[PDB]
Amino acid sequence: ASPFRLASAGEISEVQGILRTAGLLGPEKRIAYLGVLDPARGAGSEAEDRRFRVFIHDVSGARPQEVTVSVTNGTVISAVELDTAATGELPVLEEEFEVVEQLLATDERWLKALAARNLDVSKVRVAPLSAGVFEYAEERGRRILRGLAFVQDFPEDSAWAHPVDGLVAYVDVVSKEVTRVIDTGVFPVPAEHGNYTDPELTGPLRTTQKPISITQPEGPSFTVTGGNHIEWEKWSLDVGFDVREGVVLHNIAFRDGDRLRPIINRASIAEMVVPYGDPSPIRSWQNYFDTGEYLVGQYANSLELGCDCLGDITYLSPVISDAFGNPREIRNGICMHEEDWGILAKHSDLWSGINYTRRNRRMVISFFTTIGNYDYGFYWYLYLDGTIEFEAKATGVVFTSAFPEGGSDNISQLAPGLGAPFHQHIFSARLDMAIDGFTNRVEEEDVVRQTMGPGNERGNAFSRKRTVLTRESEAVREADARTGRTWIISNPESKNRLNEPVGYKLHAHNQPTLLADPGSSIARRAAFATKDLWVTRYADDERYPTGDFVNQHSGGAGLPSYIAQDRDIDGQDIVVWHTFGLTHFPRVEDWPIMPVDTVGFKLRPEGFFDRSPVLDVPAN
Amino acid sequence: ASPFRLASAGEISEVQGILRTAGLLGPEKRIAYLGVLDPARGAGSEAEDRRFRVFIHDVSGARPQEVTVSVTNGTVISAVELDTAATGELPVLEEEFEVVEQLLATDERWLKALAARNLDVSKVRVAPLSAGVFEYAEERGRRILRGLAFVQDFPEDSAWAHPVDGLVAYVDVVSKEVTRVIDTGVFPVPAEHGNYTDPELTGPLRTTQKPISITQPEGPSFTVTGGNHIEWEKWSLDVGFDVREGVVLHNIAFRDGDRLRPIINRASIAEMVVPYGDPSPIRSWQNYFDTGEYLVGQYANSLELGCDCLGDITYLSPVISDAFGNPREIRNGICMHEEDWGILAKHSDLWSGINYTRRNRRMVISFFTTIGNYDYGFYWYLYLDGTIEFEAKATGVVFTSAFPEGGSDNISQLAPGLGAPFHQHIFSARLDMAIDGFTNRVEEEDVVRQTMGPGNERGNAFSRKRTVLTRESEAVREADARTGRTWIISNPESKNRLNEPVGYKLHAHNQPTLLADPGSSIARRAAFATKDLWVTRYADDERYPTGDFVNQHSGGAGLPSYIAQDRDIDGQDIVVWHTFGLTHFPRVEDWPIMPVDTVGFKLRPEGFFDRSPVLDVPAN
Ligand SMILES: [Cu+2]
Ligand SMILES: [Cu+2]
Ligand code: NA
Ligand code: NA
Repeated sequence: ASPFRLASAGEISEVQGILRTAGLLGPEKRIAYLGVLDPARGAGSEAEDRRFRVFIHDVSGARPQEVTVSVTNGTVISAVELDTAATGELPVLEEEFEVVEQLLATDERWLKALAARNLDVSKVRVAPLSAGVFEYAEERGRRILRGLAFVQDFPEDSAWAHPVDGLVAYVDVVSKEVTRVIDTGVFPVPAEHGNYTDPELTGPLRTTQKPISITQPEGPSFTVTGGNHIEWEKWSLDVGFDVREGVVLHNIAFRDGDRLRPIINRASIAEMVVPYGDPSPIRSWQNYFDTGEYLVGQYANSLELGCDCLGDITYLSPVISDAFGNPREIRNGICMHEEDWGILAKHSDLWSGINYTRRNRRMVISFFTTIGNYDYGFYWYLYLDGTIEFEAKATGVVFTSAFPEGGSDNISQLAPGLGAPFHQHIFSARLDMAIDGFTNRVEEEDVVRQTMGPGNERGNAFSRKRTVLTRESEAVREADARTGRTWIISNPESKNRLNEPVGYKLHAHNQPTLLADPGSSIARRAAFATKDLWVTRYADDERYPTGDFVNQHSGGAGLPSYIAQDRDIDGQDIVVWHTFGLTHFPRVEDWPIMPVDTVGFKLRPEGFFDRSPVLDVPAN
Repeated sequence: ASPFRLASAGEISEVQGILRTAGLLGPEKRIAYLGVLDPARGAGSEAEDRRFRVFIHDVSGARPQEVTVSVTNGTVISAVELDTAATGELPVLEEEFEVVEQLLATDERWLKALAARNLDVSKVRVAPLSAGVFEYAEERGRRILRGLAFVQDFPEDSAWAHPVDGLVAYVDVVSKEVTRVIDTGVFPVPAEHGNYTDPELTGPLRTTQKPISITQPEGPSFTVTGGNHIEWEKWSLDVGFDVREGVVLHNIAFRDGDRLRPIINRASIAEMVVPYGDPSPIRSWQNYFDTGEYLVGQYANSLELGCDCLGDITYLSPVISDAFGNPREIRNGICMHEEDWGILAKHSDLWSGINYTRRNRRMVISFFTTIGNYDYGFYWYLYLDGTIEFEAKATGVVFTSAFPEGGSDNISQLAPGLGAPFHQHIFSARLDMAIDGFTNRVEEEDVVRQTMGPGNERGNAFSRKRTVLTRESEAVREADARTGRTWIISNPESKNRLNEPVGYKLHAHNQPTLLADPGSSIARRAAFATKDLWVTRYADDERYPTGDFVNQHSGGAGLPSYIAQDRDIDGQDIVVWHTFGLTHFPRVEDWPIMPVDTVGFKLRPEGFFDRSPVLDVPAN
């Protein structure tokens, strides 16, 4: 009965039927995106209306459409034709990936390039990559993918070990034309293999690891009701899944006594961008918007018990649409479990004689996705003490190139002749805040150093300052690790027992933001990534920091256009957008398969509670 | 047979006997510090010589002595009388703690202050705190403790909830004289209790937590030999314990094929300072050097199975000396165990069809200490992939004060009338490096942004720069989170298969350093804490960043005096000193007992290995 329940196979089949009868899903149509819409603000009228948003592509060249459908009422609510030269192309379709390699295999220019390198075309894999917006006027309004080539010596070979540098092609995947083939010169194809399951490379496997058994004899401490509503250790929330964003957390609240207190209305990773820092023309266009261009949810892995998720695991299997509107289940796509997390609080008091120790635990909600050579884990954590944390885990195989004779300022050497271009992995977390309700404000908190003198005669004092962000035009903020800068989201109308506004403090990792020149195409398309924190006034249609249609979109849709409205954010319904990322200079240890590296952020209560919220945790 | 074995009870009893026969341990003597000396450099002569360093205090006022003893040969090697006005006082003795409260209970000025506040002297606990060096000329060369008062309403009451503000006393603990009693005015004593085991405060305990059982059916994967030598998943090390520093890690090495490769010769937390930022004269002198003044190892907790350390735990019980030279065992003072640590590496490859997942684990070595109201956990982690990490866990009860009418810029309100002064907790890690041997160097690595233009036509390139620190005078470095600054420790004479120097990269958390005015007493005494990174040339006697005798020492002994020698550090035997800390603005949630907060650092391999070192990990 909950409006936040996961989409069912029956709902998706009904959407397909509604579209087909409306004449909107003929044989030339493909669904590029399908997802449920969240309820509107103030939906307390109980009038449930399950609506779905659909992007419909046309493989014959006709204009795509954006369609909203009510499964409740069985009707098309709206259907708008899109001018993609203006508002952006639709996300990349899975079926367009294979088109690139197939089209190149019959192109005379491509074959000539492969012949010069003595490469069998049957052995050449082509990575189909998003195109961006650069200098090529003929690409305006067309669906372009760019392709980079890798050699697979045999069917089980890791092609990433054998990049074919000096060669790139551009493909129109609708007209099925190879627009350009660029060959800047022959590089030797690196010859060493990168097969991390080959005994020749691994050596004999270790026999020294003894098992660790994690069990829950009485089952887990959380409950799952209505398919996706979670209650755990005073936390209450709904776990959503969207094919673009992946796992989305709704209605995060904490049961404090007999009050259910809201904290975050919606939490998601609303964009992620991977920009490459190699100036070679073979790769200087390379930027992945994994969320906005590829849709990370549709490539979620099925997670294996004992291997991907260890312990007493409760799975969700979200349902998505395929390109034809058929429901497709991602079996075991979401892992949920609780984990011991060490000491929570401890004190041995000499005067009282009381020795006290309590243990911490966290609830984990996670999924994993694979996009080409990259694999990303998305982890949300809830802790006993009210802390909320997000962690991204990056692994997979690094994207490779030739390593040039004479070295490079922009590429690392991984093996003889084998390089890995510098790049970043940057995320945007969209946090639709609801600290004790919707009237919230953000303050920036800096440490304040004080000079020795009157009132500070020994020169030991220090303090802090808080600045309220009152309008969107002043709510674009940068990190300052040296001054311990954090941001507090508070409710000025809800006070704790000391008559202070209740709040939560955002702790960032203070990693570098986007490094590209501010005048670059990627800086314009990923403007969100140039600053650590943005605050907007909530609006229904301001969902993504990059806009609705990211693929081949020139710039002018997302956060910079939202904040130009300069809306009041002082005690209002607000959304915090936090940018955070990894800057990756690949090391030898990242090859041939990369150990996990992590980045994230956390929110901790700041006078939200009247005292420690974990005094009622038992002694274990 | 190992020279790095833990001190035995028999060794300590022999030291006691050697001292007594030498006439150095009469009834007026107390041992303030006793510890084993590490072997000298180049001890490959196998000529073992177990030597102990002892600080001997005299309760009659005679000069203390520093004594070195050989238990091997049964002789006093040297014994020097100390001029404490020059070189500093000895660490605080446990038996001097109780002296403060007892002496104040009979002082007419103290009693008058308590009478004005209607406090029963039998209910007043006095926190005995280190004195520092300030304006009081009569303190030069005397052992002073300062006392702050708290009311205990009944024997099991938490006195921290009832600070007696406006009152401080100074005590000479040798002459047994109260030198000064300062009363700046009556503050109400906060009345609410802070008893976190009282059902009135906790409410009914939760019944919702289901057990998590962590077991190892075949036992742990590590082995312990020679009492303290650890082998685990290619790591090899020796776990030492010193009464001042606590757990010390020796001879950290990694078995790469058939080579045992050194990484760190000695790792320890060599100082920690807790400076308070309240300018009130009642507390503006307050700075704890927990390591150097109090000796954190002697207050190590006995750690309880299932509560402090969960899983298949292997304990060490280090032996220390009491004040009279008797051996004292700290039962179950060190926990060692391995922990699952999630996904290590994962890739699902479309082209090869191979799906690959491996799990990570870490080895944990930890101890907990309690100093008054504060409890600190020290955790060392070794990971499969070669990462080394340290984490400090801070909990216990926050130090309190009155909350002034009209508020404070330097104190947080925790409960009606109850305050908590701002403060920091800053650590110094001393890392005697040995990356593939002792010829090491440090480079500072910054991200480099590049401007759009020729050779970077699309404005996407970025790079990095490395600066070698060649002499001590240029090796005092600051963090720069915005430029992604890290430090690489490399061996210029040991190269990987790509002919690059092998190395390890230090990743700091980039938290604020010491906030006090540079002209303050604490900035002079804790100069190490004003900068993030120092590199020195190794020397036997340069053990602590604050010098050997920190208590009441004016300044002029530690890192600033070492680096003035301006020694060559480019490809030499070097020591890295990393400062890192928490800046604590107490929150309501920290009361009445504080949930753990953490800070730390880590080192990751940087071309140390020829490829990923975890390819031989099995599928689980
Ligand atoms: Cu990367
Ligand atoms: Cu603190
Ligand atoms: Na909001
Ligand atoms: Na060294």
